[PDB]
Amino acid sequence: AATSRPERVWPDGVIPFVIGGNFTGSQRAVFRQAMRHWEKHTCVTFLERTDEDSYIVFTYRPCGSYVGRRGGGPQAISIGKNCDKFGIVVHELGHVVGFWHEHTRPDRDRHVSIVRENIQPGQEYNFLKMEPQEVESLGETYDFDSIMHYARNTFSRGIFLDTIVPKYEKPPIGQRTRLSKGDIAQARKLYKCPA
Ligand SMILES: [Zn+2]
Ligand SMILES: [Zn+2]
Repeated sequence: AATSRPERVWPDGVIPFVIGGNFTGSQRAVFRQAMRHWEKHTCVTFLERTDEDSYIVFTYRPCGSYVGRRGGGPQAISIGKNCDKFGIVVHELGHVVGFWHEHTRPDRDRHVSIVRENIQPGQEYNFLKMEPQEVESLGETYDFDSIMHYARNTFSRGIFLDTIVPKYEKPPIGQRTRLSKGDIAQARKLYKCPA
């Protein structure tokens, strides 16, 4: 679910950043590891902010991110003890780079079923598709292994009640260990990375 909006693509892949206060040294090291992971695989670069008007801020705040470059000022990545692991930060940086959740692709109904009977009442909005004008997938197919893909029981009424079920053979969903091959391939196209 790569944004179609050109102004949301950070210029030349440069993403200035600030790390806020109130983190431990270990937490800060994880933020740097997550940035370096993106930099290893794609042409995105993270730059210690000096005077840039628009930048990301790793912000001590409750868990619960703008997609792409908002512009007009800083944008926060909310980090707490329940959402500070490497793979979670890599996912949040996927939002920063320009990705919505994989299940919100306009073509998602070709790939997953949303099991409405199992969604926690009042949490249905989390499963809305992006409008087709908001996403340009760059010719890359739906990626079950994306770091941006929800797990099978996200916002479910029960641990064993799936809210998202792949439609064909089932691929595991919801990994938060590293960027997938598809994430990388698609980020490279979005940022027009040299190859
Ligand atoms: Zn997310
Ligand atoms: Zn994708």
